[PDB]
Amino acid sequence: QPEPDMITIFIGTWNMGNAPPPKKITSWFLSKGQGKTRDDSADYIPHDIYVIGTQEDPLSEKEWLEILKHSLQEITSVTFKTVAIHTLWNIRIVVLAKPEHENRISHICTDNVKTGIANTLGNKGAVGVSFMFNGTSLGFVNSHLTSGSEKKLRRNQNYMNILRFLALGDKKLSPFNITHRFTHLFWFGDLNYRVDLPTWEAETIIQKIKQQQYADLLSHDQLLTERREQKVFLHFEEEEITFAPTYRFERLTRDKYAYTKQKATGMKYNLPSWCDRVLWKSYPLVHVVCQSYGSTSDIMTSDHSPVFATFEAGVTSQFVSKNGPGTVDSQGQIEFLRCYATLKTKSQTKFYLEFHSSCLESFVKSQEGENEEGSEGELVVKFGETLPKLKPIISDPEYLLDQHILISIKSSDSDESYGEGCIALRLEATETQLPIYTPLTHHGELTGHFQGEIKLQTSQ
Ligand SMILES: *C(=N)c1nnc(-c2ccccc2)o1
Repeated sequence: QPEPDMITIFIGTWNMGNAPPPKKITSWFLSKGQGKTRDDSADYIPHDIYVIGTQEDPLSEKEWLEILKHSLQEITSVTFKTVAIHTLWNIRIVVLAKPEHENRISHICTDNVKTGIANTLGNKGAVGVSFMFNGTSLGFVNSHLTSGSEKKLRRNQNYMNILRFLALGDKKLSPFNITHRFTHLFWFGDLNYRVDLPTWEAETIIQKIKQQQYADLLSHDQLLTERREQKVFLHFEEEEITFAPTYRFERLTRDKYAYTKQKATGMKYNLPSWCDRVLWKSYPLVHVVCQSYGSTSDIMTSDHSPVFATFEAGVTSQFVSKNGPGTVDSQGQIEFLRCYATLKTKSQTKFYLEFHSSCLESFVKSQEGENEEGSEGELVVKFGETLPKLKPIISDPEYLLDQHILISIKSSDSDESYGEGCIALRLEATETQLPIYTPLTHHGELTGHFQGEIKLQTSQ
């Protein structure tokens, strides 16, 4: 029975509003309702992996697992295996997988981050799960960020704390945060960004929603506008939104948005907003295609509607040759020519590189580059033709062209990373000098660039 080249992943995010769910929630897992919905002809076809993020979840892990496994069994006639479950307060992530995948999944990790200090510490944060699926690393984050239309900067701060401190994936990747540790990273939840229009426009907003005219609302969505200004979620993707705002509904119908200020809201307005979101980030030139992104119309116990997203995601096998794992394959090599890092730092220490990859026995440290000043004031770290020749464990091009090299540029003085990025080996040619490029980030913020040329030798 062959190993897969592609799987499908369901992502769900639902703020349950501290109320039990209704008897039937199958529409969520079927990607039915509003937006980009799944074809009816696919209803019996199980996804390979289901990742379910809840916020304001009143249920025990046991009670929710029961409901989820029953719902999928009813849809698919498959009994799904629990990969992981992790709860922080009322923020929960469940990962279920087809039973045929139980021996494909390893290195399962869970973690949580609590956001804010004292007053703002005690209900907002994130939970996460990671694991390996054969040769592919998968990460999943469910975050409940700060609420309130006036708090987009706090939401962005919450994102940066979660990014920095959530401990998932391979601990040997020490310079790298969750935004570089996974082939595919999915980040979802009640991100709590709002439609930033005047509160006196509430009824106008509601009439735009009733007409399914979202353009003038999305142009004021704080997550889209903060992403456009590179304030948050740098280098993540989101599918176009074609569903109505998922918040804030009167419970037990979807006919009414409840937006007016009340004692229960802290005398805040809740203009209709896309609070509930799914974003992703995959390594360069890995297949990932959003197949659905929408909200359910028939699950009405919460003041939020559930959001679904589905993906086709490229995966790779657990490659074994006669040589690696356990030794190098003399036929393989990775060379770097005419490379330099451009950094935004005002500091003047020496820098070196670290190359990290699953295709290497362990990470490689370069010698120091040569600092020059750039035209427009910046630091240019020149590596020229000085970078090491990397020795992959396997030389087979069917393995090696599917790999990636993570790069960290580190201060010689402090050994701290000033920038992280990733280079795909999915090249147009082997034995040929080709341009390479990655942006460099630190704490998820742009710090510079790395560019130069690569030359890849495979056994072909
Ligand atoms: C999760 N807690 C965890 N720790 N280490 C790893 C891991 C090791 C090797 C490859 C992938 C992940 O995951």
